[PDB]
Amino acid sequence: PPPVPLASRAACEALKVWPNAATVVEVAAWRDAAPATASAAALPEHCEVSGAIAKRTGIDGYPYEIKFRLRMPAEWNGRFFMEGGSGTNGSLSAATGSIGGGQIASALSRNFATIATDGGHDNAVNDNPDALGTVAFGLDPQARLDMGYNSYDQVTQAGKAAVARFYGRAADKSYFIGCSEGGREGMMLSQRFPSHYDGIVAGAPGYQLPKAGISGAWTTQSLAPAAVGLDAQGVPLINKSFSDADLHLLSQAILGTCDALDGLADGIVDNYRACQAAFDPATAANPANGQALQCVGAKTADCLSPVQVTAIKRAMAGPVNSAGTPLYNRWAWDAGMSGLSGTTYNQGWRSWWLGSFNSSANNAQRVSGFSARSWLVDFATPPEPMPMTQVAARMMKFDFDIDPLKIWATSGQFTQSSMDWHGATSTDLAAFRDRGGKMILYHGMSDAAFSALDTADYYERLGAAMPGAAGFARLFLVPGMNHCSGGPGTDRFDMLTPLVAWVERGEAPDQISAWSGTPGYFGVAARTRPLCPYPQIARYKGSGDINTEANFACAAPP
Ligand SMILES: [Ca+2]
Repeated sequence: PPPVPLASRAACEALKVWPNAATVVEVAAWRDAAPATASAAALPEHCEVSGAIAKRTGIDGYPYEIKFRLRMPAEWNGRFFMEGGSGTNGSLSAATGSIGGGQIASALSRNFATIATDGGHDNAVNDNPDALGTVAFGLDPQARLDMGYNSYDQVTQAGKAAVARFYGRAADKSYFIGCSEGGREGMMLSQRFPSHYDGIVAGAPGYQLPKAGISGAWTTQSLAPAAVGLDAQGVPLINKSFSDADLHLLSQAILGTCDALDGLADGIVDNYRACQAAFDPATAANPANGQALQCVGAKTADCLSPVQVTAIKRAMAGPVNSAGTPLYNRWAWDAGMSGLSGTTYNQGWRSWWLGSFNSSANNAQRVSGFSARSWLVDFATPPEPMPMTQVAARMMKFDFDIDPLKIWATSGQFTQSSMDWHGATSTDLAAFRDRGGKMILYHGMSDAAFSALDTADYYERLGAAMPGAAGFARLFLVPGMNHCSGGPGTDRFDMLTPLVAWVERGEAPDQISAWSGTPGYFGVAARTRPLCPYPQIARYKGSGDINTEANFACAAPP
């Protein structure tokens, strides 16, 4: 170690004995304290380190490396923090330690040491026009492994080595927070690298991500009979299957059936299990006029066509093969499929399977967007690159007896299947639990990227494999919330404070305070509610402002 003062500009610049011999530091710079902005809390004086691990050339001829950026405050609380990724990764964030939940404060603003990665590929460099753009890292077997698990492992090791050198000691505790692809990363770490992090938050976790494109092919083919018009490739316009007003009508019928099943009519379906048992859009009534939601004759603004009802029922049921065997899971009916704030309709559910209505092209993530592209090049083995203009047609032609098997296959130099390197389905968390690890899962009920019911099923399997699982892992479902944020629900919350309390003081979260980022969905200026540990739900105490968390408690469903 250099004979310089610890936690100083001198110790920072001297960083330019890494666990990986192929670690290259490109930046080691002292940063003055930065003021708060409209979108970020103030950042303390810190050392910023950025670089890359394992620079190489892939079998596709493209360059690959695992980029990292690390920030270590001069005034340090002894804690290490890694933020998770999003989408197909490929970008390197500011690495101030995002905590999600719509929060403005970063972990660095709370004096954590913070680190981020791009996952082993770079969207500016690994952009191959013959392999569907920024998903093209899937052409290289090692880049897939880096994306699945190896990049986060290498970056955790490098960050902890820099921390030990810069501060003269290891972190007292290590924390990981991620949502979406970052939630998958958190679950992966608990299963594959249980000693890396003491506390993990995994929001809307894509722990079976290679199956998402199977669902996407299914919802695309399910909605196609309800489409009106064709795109430039002659493929039905899935975005035209439901107008925004049509989706709002569906959400209002769900509320009519399900809102009060928790005891309180408030625009929120807290009793999601009772809703799934009760709601059927083919039999549900339109609560406003008592007429059936499904049109008895021609289409009006107050009913849904039988073709629409058949289509959305089939999409929500989930994909099956020719024998009727489920290939993913089903989806929960919930009011956050729509939502109206002023004159603005909620787009956060429909953008995934349908796309924007006001378009002459398909733009749903699951039809022609990045999710369909990622399945073809990243999760199917061998990869299936093709023109971008053929993706929607490929989803339309998807064969549920043949194509779903490709996420379990190996081929040539692809020696692991995508479920092998990307899936995180293990319930063997004994090592994580026994060393004191704590995990908070959360998931929005109206998430159209990954099914909240599928996360619930993992949590049930976890409890069955390990009695007393609530002592170290708890799941917080969020009614009305879309993917990681948004929707008619209480989608904003501070996950880091209860995580630290659980890890360091043994205080399990019996509830987590949340508030709505768009309270106009309920016609109010603010709404706060408790998030409740599965299988509990929020229960109104019977009197007082229904928009105040103090008038609610967590309880078993009625
Ligand atoms: Ca309710």
